[PDB]
Amino acid sequence: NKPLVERFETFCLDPSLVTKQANLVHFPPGFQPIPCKPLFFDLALNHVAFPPLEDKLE
Amino acid sequence: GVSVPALWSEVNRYGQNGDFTRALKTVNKILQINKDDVTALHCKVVCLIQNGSFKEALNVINTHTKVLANNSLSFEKAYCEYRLNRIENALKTIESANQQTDKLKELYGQVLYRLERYDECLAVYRDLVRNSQDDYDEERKTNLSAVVAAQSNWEKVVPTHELCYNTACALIGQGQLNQAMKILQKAEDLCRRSLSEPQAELAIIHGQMAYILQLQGRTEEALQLYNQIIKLKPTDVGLLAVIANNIITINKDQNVFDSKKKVKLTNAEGVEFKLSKKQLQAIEFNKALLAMYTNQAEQCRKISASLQSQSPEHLLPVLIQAAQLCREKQHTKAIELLQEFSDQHPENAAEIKLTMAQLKISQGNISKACLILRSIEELKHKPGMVSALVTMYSHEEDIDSAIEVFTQAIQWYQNHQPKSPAHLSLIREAANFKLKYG
Repeated sequence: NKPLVERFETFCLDPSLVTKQANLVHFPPGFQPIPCKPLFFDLALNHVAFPPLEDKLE
Repeated sequence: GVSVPALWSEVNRYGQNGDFTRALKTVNKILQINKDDVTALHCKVVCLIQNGSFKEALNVINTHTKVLANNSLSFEKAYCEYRLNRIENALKTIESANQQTDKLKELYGQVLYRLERYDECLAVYRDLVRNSQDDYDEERKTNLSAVVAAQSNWEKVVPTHELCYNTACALIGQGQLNQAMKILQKAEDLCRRSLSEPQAELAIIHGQMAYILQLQGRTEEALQLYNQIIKLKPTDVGLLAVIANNIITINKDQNVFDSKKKVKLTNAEGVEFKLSKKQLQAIEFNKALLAMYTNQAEQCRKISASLQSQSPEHLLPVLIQAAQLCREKQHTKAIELLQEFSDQHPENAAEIKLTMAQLKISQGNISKACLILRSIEELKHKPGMVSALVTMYSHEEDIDSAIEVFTQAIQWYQNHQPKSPAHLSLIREAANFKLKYG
């Protein structure tokens, strides 16, 4: 069932390799599933603060 | 008239209280009282940043840069253009600053992450998490862990609920799936505990469940998990695009209704900024396959060509067009398209020759296919390849060449990895083959 690209470390004389349905490669190629992106936080927003106002305070 | 020190005291009170809209309105009052004060301008741009109107803050900085001069508000405008998706300008803004500050270092790390320059980003985040102390250290650790996880997932180097999810991402990049599901169930437990001590933050954990389930082969469970993920209507857009794409990959040809309803979601607002280059590239990859499978070829070719514009990045997309040509009763054009691509890039050539050979086993010209398979150096000794080669050779009784391949593979393995299980398999089967025909 699997293409030979997933069975390289396996020696086995598969007859279908000499027939029309060689199945050397996924053709058409398989879909590409993507892992969900890691979790990242905006830690710069915590730095957005007023400057020291004590020099110009009451 | 009211006293300016009184206005400053009340502005400080509003800022400490956390109210920023009224603080901004009174900063407007003080600045219309006195227009040539740098501190008032800094306070108003900070208020605009915290109010979420980055465009107005950037406008203020740009139109008051002449009066500002002096120390310059580099960090604030860098952050404003960052949150407006202007990261390239943020680079020069951080580099051109007069001096380096911890806020600038944090923003530098974040922009370096956003541009996938993971080596420098990891180094600067290590410096941040080492030499700076505050009450956001756990988020610093999860940011560094996300950096490492993305690096391992995409560039492929070995390395609370956020930490567990990030480690699951790193393990997924490393290929380990069962332990990833275990740590993901642990993160599920911690999410449940924190939420009981709202449902949107749940869905992302589930996002890494079904993708594992699909990776492990458990398609039926993964599809139901994706359906419940979408039925929850999560607020995230990038994760919605990822889930829609994974539903495409699970669906393949069947259930075109899911495929079209999910492609309706893959191209949404803000999608291009949350996802990475590799993820958007793969989404484009999947769009062309779906288009060829059910949609008209007029849009199948367009999407594949558009990705081919971005093709020099990675993840060779030529095969979509090759398969579309093969679907249009045109195989020689496909072979030429594969061949030229193989010639242009020499490091990518090996793996792509494998696809050529299969086509020349469709109805004939087997010997040329064996020649191509033999032409893949560094991969000729591999037992699966030698078995396929020997059976194709034996189709038209090309024996002596088959023994030649056997002995050259034996020599390769013996010089490289003597006494290997696969090498010993090859030697015993070579002895058997010599025994058969003499």
